[PDB]
Amino acid sequence: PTYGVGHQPYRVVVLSFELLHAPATVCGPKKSTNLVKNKCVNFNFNGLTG
Amino acid sequence: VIRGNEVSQIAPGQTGNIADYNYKLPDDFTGCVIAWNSNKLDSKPSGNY
Amino acid sequence: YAWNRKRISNCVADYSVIYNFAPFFAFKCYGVSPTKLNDLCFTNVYADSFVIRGNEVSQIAPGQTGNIADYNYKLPDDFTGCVIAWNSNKLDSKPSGNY
Repeated sequence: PTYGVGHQPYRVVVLSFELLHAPATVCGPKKSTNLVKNKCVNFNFNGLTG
Repeated sequence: VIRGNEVSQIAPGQTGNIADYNYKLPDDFTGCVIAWNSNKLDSKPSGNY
Repeated sequence: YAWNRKRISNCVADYSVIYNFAPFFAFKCYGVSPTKLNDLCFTNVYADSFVIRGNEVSQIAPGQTGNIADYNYKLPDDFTGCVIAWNSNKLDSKPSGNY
């Protein structure tokens, strides 16, 4: 504890996110919505938009 | 847990001691890096070994 | 206002021993990578040393304006090398005032 600020210990937590084409398992607090078809509208299908 | 001189070594495409022999990150790494001081938990007057 | 200059020439320079000598935050180098210094090599090396306060640390940079950059110490616009700075409140401070 008597060392300088450049030699002090540091706790490092590294988080890695697997962004691939696999189906998702980790998704946060966002509610779902009933679907709609045969009319042009914004869709959030599988996270991908359009 | 690493010292204060190796905080910048945890980065994609980095060269050093921790980045070469201890912990190497990929070049296309996505994610977040969290670092904070822990001098009140990881330091001892007799020597934390 | 009276910073020294040390000529460094004909030396086998290992730049990994600097991290074991001073407890600094960042090994700030402008025109070269700090970790790449072992491979490439140059002709002449200079070393400077001075003590400033915390408000004017950022003025030690190419193309900077301030009290130190105008009247004390000015860096060239095409500077390459490394600038090393660290806090020294445990050595350069006195309870009666360091004058």
